[PDB]
Amino acid sequence: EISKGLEDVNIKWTRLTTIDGNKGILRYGGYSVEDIIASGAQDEEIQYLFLYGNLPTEQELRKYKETVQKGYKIPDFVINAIRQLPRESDAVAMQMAAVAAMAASETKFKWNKDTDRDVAAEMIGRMSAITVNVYRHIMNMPAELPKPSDSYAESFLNAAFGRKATKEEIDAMNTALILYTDHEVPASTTAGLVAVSTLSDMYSGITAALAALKGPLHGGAAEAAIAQFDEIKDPAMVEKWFNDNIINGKKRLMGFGHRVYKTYDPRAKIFKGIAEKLSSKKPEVHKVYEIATKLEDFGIKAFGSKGIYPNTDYFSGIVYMSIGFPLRNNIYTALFALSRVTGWQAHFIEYVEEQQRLIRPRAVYVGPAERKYVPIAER
Amino acid sequence: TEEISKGLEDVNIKWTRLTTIDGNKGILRYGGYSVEDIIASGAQDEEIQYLFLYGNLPTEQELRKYKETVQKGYKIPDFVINAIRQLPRESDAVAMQMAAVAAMAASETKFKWNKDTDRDVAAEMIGRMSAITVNVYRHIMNMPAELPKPSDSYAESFLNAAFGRKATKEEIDAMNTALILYTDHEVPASTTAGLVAVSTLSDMYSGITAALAALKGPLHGGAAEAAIAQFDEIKDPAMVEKWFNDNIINGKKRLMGFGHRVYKTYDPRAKIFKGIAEKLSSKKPEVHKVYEIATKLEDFGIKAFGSKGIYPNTDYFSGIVYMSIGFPLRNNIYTALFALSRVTGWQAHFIEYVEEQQRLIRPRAVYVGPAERKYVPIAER
Ligand SMILES: CC(C)(COP(=O)(O)OP(=O)(O)OC[C@H]1O[C@@H](n2cnc3c(N)ncnc32)[C@H](O)[C@@H]1OP(=O)(O)O)[C@@H](O)[C@H](O)NCCC(=O)NCCCC(=O)C[C@@](O)(CC(=O)O)C(=O)O
Ligand SMILES: CC(C)(COP(=O)(O)OP(=O)(O)OC[C@H]1O[C@@H](n2cnc3c(N)ncnc32)[C@H](O)[C@@H]1OP(=O)(O)O)[C@@H](O)[C@H](O)NCCC(=O)NCCCC(=O)C[C@@](O)(CC(=O)O)C(=O)O
Repeated sequence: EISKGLEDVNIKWTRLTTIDGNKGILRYGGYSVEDIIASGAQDEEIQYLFLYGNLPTEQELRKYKETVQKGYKIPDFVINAIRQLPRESDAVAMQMAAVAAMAASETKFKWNKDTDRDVAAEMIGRMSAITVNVYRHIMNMPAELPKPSDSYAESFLNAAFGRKATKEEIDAMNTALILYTDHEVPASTTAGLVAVSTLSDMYSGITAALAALKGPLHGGAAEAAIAQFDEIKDPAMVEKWFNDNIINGKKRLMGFGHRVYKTYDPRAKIFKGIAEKLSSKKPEVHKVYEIATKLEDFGIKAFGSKGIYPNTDYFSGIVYMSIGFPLRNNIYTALFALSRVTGWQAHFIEYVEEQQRLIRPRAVYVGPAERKYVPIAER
Repeated sequence: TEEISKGLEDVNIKWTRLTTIDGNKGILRYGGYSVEDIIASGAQDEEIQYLFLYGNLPTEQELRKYKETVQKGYKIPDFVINAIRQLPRESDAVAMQMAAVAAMAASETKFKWNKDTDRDVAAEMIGRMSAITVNVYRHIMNMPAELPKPSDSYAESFLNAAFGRKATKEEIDAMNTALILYTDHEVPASTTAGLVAVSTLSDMYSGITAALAALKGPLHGGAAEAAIAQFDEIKDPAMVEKWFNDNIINGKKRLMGFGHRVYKTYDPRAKIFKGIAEKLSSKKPEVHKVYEIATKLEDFGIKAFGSKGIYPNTDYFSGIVYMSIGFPLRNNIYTALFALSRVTGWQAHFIEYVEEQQRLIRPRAVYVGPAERKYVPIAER
C-alpha cells in the first residue's frame, strides 16, 4: 500500500546535490556549501556548475554570463502578464503568471542536448527580470529591467530598488542566491519533474514548481516564519506566544522541521550568521532577529529530540528584510524562487536527457463497490 | 534507499474513493459506477461533477442548486480574460489556460482549505474553466471575447459561447460524453503534479496550474493533438502502412494515442470515443477521411503492439470527435478541451488529499555525482 508523502521513495538519480539529513551536510557537485560561501564564489559560478557539471574557468564564465544577460530583456507581454494583475496579489503567483506567459509563447521549445543549457541560462536571466518586475508592481513603481553589471546579484538588486546597492547588500544577496540554488528533490522540484516527465516544456516545468513552492509547508514558510516574529512584537512575549500557539494551540512552528534534515539545516546556520551581522545595523530588524533567537531556543528544547530543528526559512526572511525587501505579498518566497530556478532547470535537464520516464503512480481504492447507475427519483 | 522507483510505477501515493481502474480487464468506474453504464444511462456531465465533489449522484433538488453554483463561474474578471488575450495568438491553448488560472491563483488572496467551502470553490471553478476555455478558443481564432450563459446544460453553455451560434443536440450530446469520459483517471501525471503542489498547502488554483503544466506534454494530454496529427500527416489511406513502417516500426517515434501506464488492454474510454468518432465523422466527409486513416493505422498498431499490452488509449479517437463537433486542429486546442473536463477530477482529488490524508510530498534521489572535493578559486582553474 501507501508511500505517504513519497517518504524515502527515490524518484531519480542525480549528480547535482547530496544531502546527509543525519549529519546536516549539503554538497553541490561535491563542494560543501560552506566552502563555496567562505570562498566568496559568485552565484554565476554556481549556476554554471549546475548546468555544466564543473566550476568554470574565467573564459567559460565570461561566455556564460553573456548568455544569462540575454534573459534580461523580456517581452512587453511577459511584463504585462505581471502588471495587468491586482497589486495585493501573491508575489509567487505573479511569477507563475509571467512564466506561464513564456510557456505559452515559446512555441519553438524542444528538449535537445544541444540547446537545453543555453535555454536554461537565458531563463535564469529572465527570472531576474520577472522578479524585478514583480517587486516593482507590488510596490507600485515603474517597470524596469536588470542591466549587465559586475554581478547577477548586483544587477538584480539595482533594478529592483532603483538605486545602487551597497557591497554588503550585494554580498548577502549573492550568498542567498547560492544557499537556495538547489536541494535535490523537494516538493517544488518534484512537481516540476512530474510536468517535464510528460515532455512538457521547461517553462511549464518551472510554472508547476512555482505552484508548489508557494505553499506554507514549502517555500511559503520564508514569509510565514518571520510573520511569527512580527506577531510576537516583544521578546518578553515569546514564551507565552510559544505555549499559546505551539504547545497548547497545536500549530506548527514555521521555519522548523524538514523532510530530510533531522538536525540543524546547514543553510540555516549560514543564514543565521548573515541575519545577525546585517540586522545589527538596523534597529527595527535587529529586534526581529532577537525575537527569532529567543523563539529558536524554545523550539529546540521542545522539538530537538523529535529531530525537528531550524530550517533555511527560519532566518532567510530576516536576511531579505535587512537587504531592504518588505514583509508583504510573499515577496520572500519569490526571492527563494529566483534562486531555486537554477536547480529546477538543472534537474529537469538531467531527468529528460538521461533517465526520461513518465511519472505516473497509483492510488489505493477505498471507495464504493460496483453499483448500478441509479435513476434520479430513486436517489 | 538504493533502488529507483522509475516513473513511480506501482508506487501508491494516496488512497482514493473516487475512481478505480482495472488495467488488465479494462474497467473504469467513477464512485462505483461503470463509465459504460453512466454514458448508456444518459447522465448529464453536471451529475458526474456532483458525484465527484459529493460522493453520490444528486437528487433533483441538489442538482438544481449545484448548477447555480457552477454558473457563478461563468462570470470571470476582465484581467483573467486579458491574461489570455494579451498573449500571442500562436500560443499553445493549454498554456493559455495556465496563464488564465495563474491569474486567478494570484488574485484569490482569500482562498483557504476548509471542509465547509472547498466544494463550492471547486464548483465555481468548473464554471470558470468553461469561461476560460471559451476565451482561449476565441482568442486563438481571432474572435471577440464572450462568456458562457446558463442554458439547459453545461456542455451546451460551453459550445454556444465557443462558436457563437446555437449548438445542435447531436453536438451537445457528443460534448457532454467527452466531458464525462475525461472527468478523472485516478492519479495520472497531471493529477499527480497538482497533488504535489497542494501537498505544500498551496491553493486550489495553483494545484490546477501545475496539473495543466503536466497535461500539456505529448506523453500525457498533448497526445489528444499528436495522435490526430499523425492521421493528418498520412493524408492517403493507401499510405498508412508505409508511414507506420517508416515512422514507428523502424523505431523513429512512438505511436501516439497507443499505450498506457495502467491499461494493458483497450482503453474503455477509447471504445466509447471510437463509436462516437465513427457516427459523427461519417456526417462530414473530410473528417470521415481522417477516421478511416485512424482505423487502418489502429489495425496495424494492435497487430504490432498488442502482445506488449500497448493498445489505443483515449487520445487516439478524442481529436476526431472534437474535430467532428467543429474544433480545428491547431494550437493544442484538443488538449485544452481535455483539461476543460479533467478540472473536475483534479479538484476532487486535491480536496480528498488535503482534507483527509494531508502530507507534504517530498521524495529522495540517489546521488551518483562527484565525491567530496575542495573548492578551487577561479584564478587557479
Ligand atoms: C512539512 C515539514 C517541512 C516536514 O514534515 P514531514 O512531512 O516530513 O513530517 P510530517 O508532516 O508527517 O510531521 C511529522 C510529525 O512531526 C510534527 N512536526 C513536523 N514539523 C513540525 C513543526 N515545525 N512544528 C510542530 N510539529 C511539527 C507533525 O505535527 C507530526 O506530528 P504528529 O502528527 O506525529 O503529532 C514540517 O516540518 C513542517 O510543516 N515545517 C513547518 C513549515 C516549514 O518550515 N517549511 C519549510 C521547510 C523547508 C523548505 O521548504 C525548503 C527546502 O529545504 C525543502 C526540502 O528540501 O524539502 C528546500 O530547500 O526546497
Ligand atoms: C507514456 C505511455 C503512455 C506509457 O508508457 P510507460 O511510461 O508506462 O512505459 P515506457 O515509456 O517505459 O514504455 C515501455 C516500453 O513500451 C514501448 N512503448 C510504450 N508505448 C508505446 C507507443 N505508444 N509506441 C511505441 N512504443 C511504445 C516503449 O518504447 C518501451 O519500450 P522498451 O524500451 O521496453 O523496448 C506510453 O505508452 C506512450 O508514450 N504512449 C504514446 C503517447 C500517448 O498516447 N499518451 C497518452 C496516454 C493517455 C493519457 O495521457 C490520458 C490518461 O489516460 C493518462 C493516465 O491515466 O495515466 C488520463 O486519463 O489522464
